[PDB]
Amino acid sequence: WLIKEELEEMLVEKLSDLDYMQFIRLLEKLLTSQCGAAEEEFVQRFRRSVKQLIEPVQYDEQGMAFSKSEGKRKTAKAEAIVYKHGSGRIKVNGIDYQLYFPITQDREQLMFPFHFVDRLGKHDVTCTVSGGGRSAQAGAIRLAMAKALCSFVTEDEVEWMRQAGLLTTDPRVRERKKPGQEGARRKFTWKK
Amino acid sequence: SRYSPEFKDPLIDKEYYRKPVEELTEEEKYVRELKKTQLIKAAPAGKTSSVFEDPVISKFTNMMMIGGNKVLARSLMIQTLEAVKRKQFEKYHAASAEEQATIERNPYTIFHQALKNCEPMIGLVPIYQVPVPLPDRRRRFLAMKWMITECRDKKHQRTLMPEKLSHKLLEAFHNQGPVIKRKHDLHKMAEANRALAHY
Amino acid sequence: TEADMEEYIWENSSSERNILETLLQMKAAEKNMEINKEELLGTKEIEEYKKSVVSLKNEEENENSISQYKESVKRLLNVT
Amino acid sequence: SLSEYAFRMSRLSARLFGEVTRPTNSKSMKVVKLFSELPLAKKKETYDWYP
Amino acid sequence: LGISIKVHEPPRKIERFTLLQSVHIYKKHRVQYEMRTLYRCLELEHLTGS
Amino acid sequence: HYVDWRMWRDVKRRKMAYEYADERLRINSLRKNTILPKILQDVADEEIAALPRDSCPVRIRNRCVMTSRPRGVKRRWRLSRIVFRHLADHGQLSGIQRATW
Amino acid sequence: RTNENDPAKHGDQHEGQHYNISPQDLETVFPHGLPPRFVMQVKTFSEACLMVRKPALELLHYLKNTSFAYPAIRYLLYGEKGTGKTLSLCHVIHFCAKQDWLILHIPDAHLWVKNCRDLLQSSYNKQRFDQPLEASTWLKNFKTTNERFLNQIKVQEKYVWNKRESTEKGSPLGEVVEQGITRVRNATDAVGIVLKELKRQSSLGMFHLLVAVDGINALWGRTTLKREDKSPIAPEELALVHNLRKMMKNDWHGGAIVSALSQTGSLFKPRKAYLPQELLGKEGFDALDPFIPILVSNYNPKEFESCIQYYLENNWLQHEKAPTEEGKKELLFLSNANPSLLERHCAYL
Ligand SMILES: Nc1ncnc2c1ncn2[C@@H]1O[C@H](COP(=O)(O)OP(=O)(O)OP(=O)(O)O)[C@@H](O)[C@H]1O
Ligand SMILES: Nc1nc2c(ncn2[C@@H]2O[C@H](COP(=O)(O)OP(=O)(O)O)[C@@H](O)[C@H]2O)c(=O)[nH]1
Repeated sequence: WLIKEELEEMLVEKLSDLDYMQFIRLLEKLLTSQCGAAEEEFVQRFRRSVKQLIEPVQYDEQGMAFSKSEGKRKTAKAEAIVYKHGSGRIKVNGIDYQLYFPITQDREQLMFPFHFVDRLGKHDVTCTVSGGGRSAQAGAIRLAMAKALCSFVTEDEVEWMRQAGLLTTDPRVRERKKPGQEGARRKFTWKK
Repeated sequence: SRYSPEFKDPLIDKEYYRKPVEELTEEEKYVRELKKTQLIKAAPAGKTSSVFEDPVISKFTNMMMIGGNKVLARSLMIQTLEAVKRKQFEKYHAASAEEQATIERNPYTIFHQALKNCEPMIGLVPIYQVPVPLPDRRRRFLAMKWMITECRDKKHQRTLMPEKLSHKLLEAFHNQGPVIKRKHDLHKMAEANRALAHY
Repeated sequence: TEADMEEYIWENSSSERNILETLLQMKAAEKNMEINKEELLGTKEIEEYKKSVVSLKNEEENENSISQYKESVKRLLNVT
Repeated sequence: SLSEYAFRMSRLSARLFGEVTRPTNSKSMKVVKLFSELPLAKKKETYDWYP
Repeated sequence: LGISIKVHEPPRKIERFTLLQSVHIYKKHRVQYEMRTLYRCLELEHLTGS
Repeated sequence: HYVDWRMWRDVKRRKMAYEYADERLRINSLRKNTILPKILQDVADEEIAALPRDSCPVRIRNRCVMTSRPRGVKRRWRLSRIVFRHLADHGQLSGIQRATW
Repeated sequence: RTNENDPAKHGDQHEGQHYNISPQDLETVFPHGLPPRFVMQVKTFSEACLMVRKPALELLHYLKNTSFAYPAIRYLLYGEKGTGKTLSLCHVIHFCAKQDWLILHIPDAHLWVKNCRDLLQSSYNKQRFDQPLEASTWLKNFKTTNERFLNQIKVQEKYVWNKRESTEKGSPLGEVVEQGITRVRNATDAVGIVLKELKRQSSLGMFHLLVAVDGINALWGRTTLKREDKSPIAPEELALVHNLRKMMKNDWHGGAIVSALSQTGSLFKPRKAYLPQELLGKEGFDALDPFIPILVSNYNPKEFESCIQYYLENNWLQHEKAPTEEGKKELLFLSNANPSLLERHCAYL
């Protein structure tokens, strides 16, 4: 159902909350009364509507079939290229992933997308990442790899990855420090 | 929070998405259909789909973390697990077959069993320090915090955290050690204050 | 001086002296004193070794260059 | 200190570019930095601060 | 005029500073001011002096 | 007709420092080196000390050019924080705006 | 498993199989030099099964096909961090020791050029320095490793320790070694003497010397040691380093020199640097030139599967999901078939 503001805009008038509730209850009674199309269109006048796009497969000079995508996390931006056929090799900035990511947590984060759809060792990945720290770069590469791999898994697997959070871009970024307080939220020591 | 309330926490579990459609109940089918129209939060950097991912050990590592030094906490945890496994292997190889059958060598099982043994059934809160029951989350948190605090005690000198934590975990696995004593003292205090518990 | 020379010169360098001494000792051990300084330095194997060493020192180092240097050294040292 | 070839070459470069061609500590390079810049009192922001 | 020209937008700059809001003493309370310098680069190529 | 006697003193100091800037620069350059003889450096020291006190550039104080406020003056606009806030809030200053991010 | 102790059996067909070091061989041949992680693995498993890899096989083939008359050929194992260079060198060392060679093993050249607070001025040469503790430890280890030839070898010159103490010409090398071990203050000098003696004996054909130095790049790198005047010390200013540099020269025959690069523990070297030139430096590469480099890389699928199966047969992978194929793929991905990363990861499962 449209909100009270939408109803007021439609009727170019001002209505109270109780009037809106009365009208909504009347509309619900109309819907539950096995109303025909002549009334279903009337209902749809007051109805308001509430999937991830996938990049297409491309081809390179070498003849391999691949997809390319990108992602970001905090202040790090990464671009990933995933080939349809590979051997699990991932090279970040021209460096092998186990050398560019000595931390095991980052390597686990990189493994997470392919492991979720059960495709470890079935692809080859080349990533270019810039900015942020080790974990931000790992997260950006993870998001880019998942977005690119969406071009090779089935739609059901795409929906499963979306439900697993592999495709949502993490909006959590550093909050700015404000004047009069130590940090983003840390106030100064309240004297007495 | 930068996430709107419309967002839902992710469900990182492969078995959930590998469940066949026929086995799904009507409520489960409705939930799965609804999830297709709900915004999902990004997967946290902590938890993955790894078969070796232990939420209990991850929480313990997070609790051990000091000043966001996750790498150091993870290193300490893996060193503790390695030390526990090495001590168990030494005991197994140094013991007879009859004892070898009983000796446990899985570090994860030992860690979980020690935490379960250190769980205080009932605690105390002011209302008079009235003994009161504790929710399971509070029980697990108290066990983990007691283990960490006991390992961080200054009574141990020059000994590294992994060795101390492995020793305390092995002690707790056999229902001995300072942490089990602390739990028993808490239960004894609850028994003593049973009289005042009627508040 | 060596530091002042950004471009690595193969002549009068440690490489030439070491390889010449190594070959001389090799043939002295073989008891067949059939070699000569210019005779050794003029062969194609020495040329390939010099090319690989120059590529390593002056141009760049990578797996292919190291493999080429290894092959040249194996050919020179008569051990493969 | 340094190879004589490199030292003479650096001196030649300094002579070509007009830099100090003789050894000099920082305490005496203060003279060069003083005469290279305008005096603080001579800058338009200083002597014409107020309208 | 028949001149080869491309256009791009260099990233903007935002210079921010902070001043005391009150006059005598309210150090905890400040006003933050900013100046935004937006850039537009026109790259003209192969054109004569006149 | 300056704002106060302090601004008048600062104006006098600035004018005198500008007048004696070159002599001070030359004498100080004679002083600030390890090449010339120490006796010449000492006579240069007494020469630079003989110059009037108000000619030293360190005595120049960056006061607000409209209220003579000694502190809280932004160097770019040469204005005190209160006057700068007034002009910016009224919008009379180009570009400057309230910062929200 | 291929629980085999014979060093003359394993070959190219045994690539990926296992090679067992007996406890007696572990105690005698390897009092030092074995990586500490593998030392712990041996102490836990009660076994010393080294996987037979291609670089080790190639080095063994080269040493089998070499001739002692030729001047000492220099072999240099190199590769990425934690690829198994040290254990390949140890495998070669054990094979040569079973071949009744005399093993001159340096456990780590990085130790001699860092973290030494007992540095003294050398009495024999006032321009050099002595490390009594490192020299004494290495002398003890060398006596343990090469005891059988220690008494047989005769010294060739008379050497003096003090105004009252000296070692006569023709005495057993065991006399010098025990003098260095017991009289710690002279140990460094003894080390050099031993090296010197070995070299000439190698030229004399008395035996077949095998010089094994791990972290060879530390010889021509930089030292963190400081003088009494808080001044940096060049590597050649250390008597042990200078003697090892002399030993590295190929101006002697009667064996071969085997070295292994190791960025781990190196000083003033970037973490990702592993190539021979970058680790050695210009001076180091010039000194070692010519040499045969041998690349040690990560496990192949067969080697990784063999290592996983070896861990499973020892029940090291105590995690329930480890034997499953999914766990194997997870371990392979998180380790990238790197032996050190794989072992460290499996150490807590
Ligand atoms: N052939 C092998 N068989 C079994 N384990 C091996 C083998 N090679 C290497 N490893 C493993 O590698 C680890 C030690 O690596 P090692 O010291 O040999 O390599 P490295 O690259 O030379 O090391 P570093 O750079 O630290 O000097 C141990 O955990 C050991 O189990
Ligand atoms: N104390 C002692 N040490 C010796 C003696 N002879 C040799 N050495 C040791 O062996 C090394 C001798 O190397 P040497 O052949 O002289 O090389 P050089 O110094 O470059 O000429 C020195 O580092 C000494 O420590 C000796 O008679 N007494």
